[PDB]
Amino acid sequence: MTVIHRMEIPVPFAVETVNVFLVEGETLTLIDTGTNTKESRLALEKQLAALGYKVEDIETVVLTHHHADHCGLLDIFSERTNIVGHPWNEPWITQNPQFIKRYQQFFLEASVQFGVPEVLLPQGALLTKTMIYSCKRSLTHTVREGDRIASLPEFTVIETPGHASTHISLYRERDGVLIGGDALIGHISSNPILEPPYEGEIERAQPMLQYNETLKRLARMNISRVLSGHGEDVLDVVGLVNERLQKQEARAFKVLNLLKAQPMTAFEVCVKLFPTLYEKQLPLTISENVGQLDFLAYNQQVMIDKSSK
Ligand SMILES: [Mg+2]
Ligand SMILES: [Mg+2]
Ligand SMILES: [Mg+2]
Ligand SMILES: [Mg+2]
Ligand SMILES: [Mg+2]
Ligand SMILES: [Mg+2]
Ligand SMILES: [Mg+2]
Ligand SMILES: [Mg+2]
Ligand SMILES: [Mg+2]
Ligand SMILES: [Mg+2]
Ligand SMILES: [Mg+2]
Ligand SMILES: [Mg+2]
Ligand SMILES: [Mg+2]
Ligand SMILES: [Mg+2]
Ligand SMILES: [Mg+2]
Ligand SMILES: [Mg+2]
Ligand SMILES: [Mg+2]
Ligand SMILES: [Mg+2]
Ligand SMILES: [Mg+2]
Ligand SMILES: [Mg+2]
Ligand SMILES: [Mg+2]
Ligand SMILES: [Mg+2]
Ligand SMILES: [Mg+2]
Ligand SMILES: [Mg+2]
Ligand SMILES: [Mg+2]
Ligand SMILES: [Mg+2]
Ligand SMILES: [Mg+2]
Ligand SMILES: [Mg+2]
Ligand SMILES: [Mg+2]
Ligand SMILES: [Mg+2]
Ligand SMILES: [Mg+2]
Ligand SMILES: [Mg+2]
Ligand SMILES: [Mg+2]
Ligand SMILES: [Mg+2]
Ligand SMILES: [Mg+2]
Ligand SMILES: [Mg+2]
Ligand SMILES: [Mg+2]
Ligand SMILES: [Mg+2]
Ligand SMILES: [Mg+2]
Ligand SMILES: [Mg+2]
Ligand SMILES: [Mg+2]
Ligand SMILES: [Mg+2]
Ligand SMILES: [Mg+2]
Ligand SMILES: [Mg+2]
Ligand SMILES: [Mg+2]
Ligand SMILES: [Mg+2]
Ligand SMILES: [Mg+2]
Ligand SMILES: [Mg+2]
Ligand SMILES: [Mg+2]
Ligand SMILES: [Mg+2]
Ligand SMILES: [Mg+2]
Ligand SMILES: [Mg+2]
Ligand SMILES: [Mg+2]
Ligand SMILES: [Mg+2]
Ligand SMILES: [Mg+2]
Ligand SMILES: [Mg+2]
Ligand SMILES: [Mg+2]
Ligand SMILES: [Mg+2]
Ligand SMILES: [Zn+2]
Ligand SMILES: [Zn+2]
Repeated sequence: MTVIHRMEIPVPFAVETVNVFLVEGETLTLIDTGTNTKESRLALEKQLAALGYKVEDIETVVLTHHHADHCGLLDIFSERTNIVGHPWNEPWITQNPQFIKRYQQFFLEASVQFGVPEVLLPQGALLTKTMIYSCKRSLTHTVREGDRIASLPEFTVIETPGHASTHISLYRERDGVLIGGDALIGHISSNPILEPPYEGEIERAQPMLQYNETLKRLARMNISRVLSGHGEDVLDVVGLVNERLQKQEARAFKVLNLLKAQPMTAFEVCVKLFPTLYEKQLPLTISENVGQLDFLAYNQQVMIDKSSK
């Protein structure tokens, strides 16, 4: 029945490549796409051609999540193509004007709240500004926990939030294969990527706790092999999860101990945690602080505008 192929698509991010998966079944399904770049598109087209296919032959595209490396080429697919993912992808992937306005307001406010020096901010650009690597295309179909995608009958949709709010993985009960997305990556942690609140969202799960719960769920599943969004397959999910949970705990303690010595802004903690990477890249830190603020381990001296932890 199905033949699954991994295609490695170049992306202009530190991870260098994204894994996309072509499933040759009764119809042709692609899982994830690559960024909205000429380079990504050319690579996808070339690798499809070597398999004897053109973009127009793909009848279903499934998104594991809304990050640009996974959805960015959505516009290229034929008008007949089913586009399937978590429902919350929709505002991101359509670049809904109201969503974009909210996104821009959130990040401006966040920059101030976290005390990011203006010189480091995307500002103009960065060899790259923002949102520019994403698509402008709607879903045709939404999926949630336990759902089946018509073109992938042996798989079940599992909600795997944490890395992103829109994150899903595809589980094949027959042989325990998971098309994981970015929920569990072998070589690097895939910790929560900060997002704006959705319109109407009063609250979301504590993101780090959600990520950890997703990890624990995966560890309890009977998974033989994770086909990951980046890097090599994961064959020992239990082992990897245990390691990641241990590392997360250590980092949380490191943050807690940093703050005991000197109360700090998020940016200041970031510079302590990532003394080399903070100029080249910008993550996390807030995830750890927010995790500790939940769990009532750390207080925020709100007042100034630049929050003090
Ligand atoms: Mg059959
Ligand atoms: Mg192949
Ligand atoms: Mg291949
Ligand atoms: Mg390959
Ligand atoms: Mg390849
Ligand atoms: Mg054929
Ligand atoms: Mg055929
Ligand atoms: Mg045939
Ligand atoms: Mg090839
Ligand atoms: Mg190939
Ligand atoms: Mg090639
Ligand atoms: Mg083509
Ligand atoms: Mg082609
Ligand atoms: Mg074509
Ligand atoms: Mg395009
Ligand atoms: Mg469909
Ligand atoms: Mg999705
Ligand atoms: Mg919507
Ligand atoms: Mg929308
Ligand atoms: Mg978009
Ligand atoms: Mg708005
Ligand atoms: Mg702060
Ligand atoms: Mg600061
Ligand atoms: Mg921006
Ligand atoms: Mg982008
Ligand atoms: Mg465009
Ligand atoms: Mg348009
Ligand atoms: Mg559309
Ligand atoms: Mg639907
Ligand atoms: Mg269903
Ligand atoms: Mg399915
Ligand atoms: Mg379907
Ligand atoms: Mg179908
Ligand atoms: Mg995210
Ligand atoms: Mg989430
Ligand atoms: Mg299944
Ligand atoms: Mg099963
Ligand atoms: Mg996860
Ligand atoms: Mg990971
Ligand atoms: Mg991996
Ligand atoms: Mg991890
Ligand atoms: Mg982040
Ligand atoms: Mg975001
Ligand atoms: Mg995001
Ligand atoms: Mg929304
Ligand atoms: Mg929280
Ligand atoms: Mg759990
Ligand atoms: Mg498992
Ligand atoms: Mg389960
Ligand atoms: Mg790897
Ligand atoms: Mg491998
Ligand atoms: Mg492994
Ligand atoms: Mg301690
Ligand atoms: Mg500092
Ligand atoms: Mg560093
Ligand atoms: Mg975060
Ligand atoms: Mg609480
Ligand atoms: Mg607040
Ligand atoms: Zn991602
Ligand atoms: Zn990714």
